[PDB]
Amino acid sequence: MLKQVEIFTDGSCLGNPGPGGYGAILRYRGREKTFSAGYTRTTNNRMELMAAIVALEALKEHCEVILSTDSQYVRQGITQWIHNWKKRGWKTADKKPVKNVDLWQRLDAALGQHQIKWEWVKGHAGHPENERCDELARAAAMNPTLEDTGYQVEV
Ligand SMILES: [Mg+2]
Ligand SMILES: [Mg+2]
Repeated sequence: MLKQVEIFTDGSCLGNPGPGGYGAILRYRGREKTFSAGYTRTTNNRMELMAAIVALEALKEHCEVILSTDSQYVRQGITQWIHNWKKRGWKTADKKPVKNVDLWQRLDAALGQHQIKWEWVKGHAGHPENERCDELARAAAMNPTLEDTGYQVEV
Protein backbone atom coordinates (compact mmCIF):
# COMPACT_ATOMS: atom_id res chain seq x y z
CA MET A 1 0.00 0.00 0.00
CA LEU A 2 1.52 3.27 -1.20
CA LYS A 3 0.91 6.49 0.70
CA GLN A 4 -2.18 8.24 -0.71
CA VAL A 5 -1.95 12.00 -1.33
CA GLU A 6 -3.78 14.68 -3.30
CA ILE A 7 -2.16 17.47 -5.33
CA PHE A 8 -3.83 20.50 -6.92
CA THR A 9 -1.98 22.89 -9.22
CA ASP A 10 -2.38 26.09 -11.20
CA GLY A 11 -0.22 28.67 -12.90
CA SER A 12 -0.79 32.37 -13.48
CA CYS A 13 0.95 34.95 -15.63
CA LEU A 14 0.29 38.65 -16.13
CA GLY A 15 1.59 38.62 -19.72
CA ASN A 16 2.95 36.25 -22.36
CA PRO A 17 5.68 36.55 -21.29
CA GLY A 18 5.24 38.53 -18.08
CA PRO A 19 5.54 38.20 -14.30
CA GLY A 20 4.02 34.93 -13.19
CA GLY A 21 3.72 32.44 -10.38
CA TYR A 22 2.65 28.92 -9.52
CA GLY A 23 0.45 27.60 -6.75
CA ALA A 24 0.15 24.02 -5.50
CA ILE A 25 -1.64 22.29 -2.63
CA LEU A 26 -0.53 18.92 -1.22
CA ARG A 27 -3.00 17.17 1.10
CA TYR A 28 -2.24 13.99 3.05
CA ARG A 29 -3.81 12.65 6.26
CA GLY A 30 -4.52 16.03 7.83
CA ARG A 31 -1.44 18.10 7.07
CA GLU A 32 -2.20 20.39 4.13
CA LYS A 33 0.79 22.08 2.51
CA THR A 34 0.95 24.97 0.04
CA PHE A 35 3.64 25.85 -2.49
CA SER A 36 4.12 29.09 -4.41
CA ALA A 37 6.81 31.32 -5.90
CA GLY A 38 6.84 34.28 -8.28
CA TYR A 39 9.00 34.94 -11.32
CA THR A 40 9.76 38.25 -13.03
CA ARG A 41 9.33 37.03 -16.63
CA THR A 42 7.77 33.67 -17.51
CA THR A 43 4.68 32.20 -19.20
CA ASN A 44 1.46 30.75 -17.81
CA ASN A 45 2.29 27.35 -19.27
CA ARG A 46 5.73 27.24 -17.65
CA MET A 47 4.10 28.05 -14.30
CA GLU A 48 1.52 25.28 -14.73
CA LEU A 49 4.43 22.83 -15.04
CA MET A 50 6.39 24.27 -12.12
CA ALA A 51 3.37 23.82 -9.85
CA ALA A 52 3.21 20.08 -10.57
CA ILE A 53 7.01 19.74 -10.43
CA VAL A 54 7.37 21.47 -7.07
CA ALA A 55 4.54 19.58 -5.36
CA LEU A 56 5.74 16.21 -6.69
CA GLU A 57 9.40 16.81 -5.80
CA ALA A 58 8.23 17.52 -2.23
CA LEU A 59 7.23 13.87 -1.76
CA LYS A 60 9.94 11.90 0.02
CA GLU A 61 8.59 8.41 -0.71
CA HIS A 62 6.70 6.52 -3.39
CA CYS A 63 3.09 7.68 -3.28
CA GLU A 64 -0.24 7.15 -4.98
CA VAL A 65 -0.96 10.72 -6.13
CA ILE A 66 -4.26 12.12 -7.36
CA LEU A 67 -3.23 15.20 -9.38
CA SER A 68 -5.98 17.70 -10.22
CA THR A 69 -5.44 20.60 -12.63
CA ASP A 70 -7.51 22.61 -15.10
CA SER A 71 -4.49 23.19 -17.38
CA GLN A 72 -5.26 22.14 -20.93
CA TYR A 73 -1.55 22.53 -21.69
CA VAL A 74 -0.42 20.02 -19.05
CA ARG A 75 -3.22 17.69 -20.18
CA GLN A 76 -2.13 17.90 -23.82
CA GLY A 77 1.46 17.21 -22.81
CA ILE A 78 0.66 14.32 -20.45
CA THR A 79 -1.90 12.61 -22.68
CA GLN A 80 -0.83 13.60 -26.22
CA TRP A 81 2.82 14.67 -26.41
CA ILE A 82 5.17 12.93 -23.98
CA HIS A 83 4.81 9.47 -25.54
CA ASN A 84 6.13 10.87 -28.83
CA TRP A 85 8.92 12.71 -27.01
CA LYS A 86 10.16 9.53 -25.30
CA LYS A 87 10.59 7.66 -28.60
CA ARG A 88 11.89 10.68 -30.57
CA GLY A 89 14.45 11.66 -27.93
CA TRP A 90 12.62 14.84 -26.83
CA LYS A 91 12.60 16.41 -30.29
CA THR A 92 9.78 17.28 -32.62
CA ALA A 93 8.92 15.14 -35.63
CA ASP A 94 10.99 17.66 -37.59
CA LYS A 95 13.92 16.90 -35.20
CA LYS A 96 13.63 20.34 -33.57
CA PRO A 97 13.97 21.01 -29.83
CA VAL A 98 10.77 20.69 -27.80
CA LYS A 99 9.48 23.89 -26.21
CA ASN A 100 9.79 23.93 -22.40
CA VAL A 101 11.79 20.70 -22.57
CA ASP A 102 13.63 21.65 -19.36
CA LEU A 103 10.41 21.58 -17.33
CA TRP A 104 8.73 18.69 -19.18
CA GLN A 105 11.78 16.51 -18.55
CA ARG A 106 11.91 17.54 -14.88
CA LEU A 107 8.18 16.84 -14.54
CA ASP A 108 8.58 13.44 -16.20
CA ALA A 109 11.40 12.57 -13.77
CA ALA A 110 9.20 13.40 -10.78
CA LEU A 111 6.21 11.63 -12.34
CA GLY A 112 8.23 8.40 -12.56
CA GLN A 113 8.57 8.34 -8.76
CA HIS A 114 4.89 7.81 -7.99
CA GLN A 115 1.64 6.24 -9.13
CA ILE A 116 -0.21 9.20 -10.63
CA LYS A 117 -3.94 9.36 -11.31
CA TRP A 118 -4.68 12.58 -13.21
CA GLU A 119 -7.92 14.48 -12.61
CA TRP A 120 -8.62 16.99 -15.39
CA VAL A 121 -10.97 19.80 -14.33
CA LYS A 122 -13.07 21.90 -16.71
CA GLY A 123 -12.76 25.09 -14.66
CA HIS A 124 -12.30 26.68 -11.25
CA ALA A 125 -16.07 26.81 -10.76
CA GLY A 126 -17.06 24.14 -8.25
CA HIS A 127 -13.47 23.18 -7.40
CA PRO A 128 -12.29 25.05 -4.29
CA GLU A 129 -8.74 23.68 -4.06
CA ASN A 130 -8.03 24.54 -7.70
CA GLU A 131 -9.34 28.08 -7.19
CA ARG A 132 -7.12 28.47 -4.12
CA CYS A 133 -4.13 27.44 -6.26
CA ASP A 134 -5.07 30.19 -8.72
CA GLU A 135 -5.16 32.65 -5.81
CA LEU A 136 -1.75 31.39 -4.65
CA ALA A 137 -0.29 31.65 -8.15
CA ARG A 138 -1.72 35.13 -8.77
CA ALA A 139 -0.40 36.33 -5.40
CA ALA A 140 3.11 35.22 -6.33
CA ALA A 141 2.87 36.78 -9.80
CA MET A 142 2.10 40.09 -8.05
CA ASN A 143 5.24 39.73 -5.87
CA PRO A 144 7.91 38.10 -8.05
CA THR A 145 11.17 37.20 -6.29
CA LEU A 146 12.95 34.84 -8.71
CA GLU A 147 14.10 34.67 -12.31
CA ASP A 148 12.77 31.97 -14.63
CA THR A 149 16.25 31.00 -15.80
CA GLY A 150 14.96 28.28 -18.13
CA TYR A 151 12.56 30.51 -20.06
CA GLN A 152 14.08 31.02 -23.50
CA VAL A 153 12.88 34.52 -24.36
CA GLU A 154 10.70 34.34 -27.48
CA VAL A 155 10.59 38.12 -27.93
MG1 LIG B 1 -4.19 27.43 -15.08
MG1 LIG C 1 -4.44 30.34 -13.48
